[PDB]
Amino acid sequence: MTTSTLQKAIDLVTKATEEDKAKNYEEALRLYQHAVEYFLHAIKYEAHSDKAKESIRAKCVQYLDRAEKLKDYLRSK
Repeated sequence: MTTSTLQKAIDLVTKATEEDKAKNYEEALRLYQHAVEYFLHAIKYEAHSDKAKESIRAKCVQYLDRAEKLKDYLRSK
């Protein structure tokens, strides 16, 4: 019903993963990168328990590493 900061991060990563398979490495770079921005912002403003903080921190860091590989892939090609 209502779109939140954390909800947008989950959809941003889903659109990137699907795009990557559709030869949309370029789009995936912007999608994955955008998701990481919403994740970090969610932690800074909306700070939850250690469980949530660590969960989100681990998600953003994991996505950041993937988005970096997509750039080198499209850049090289």
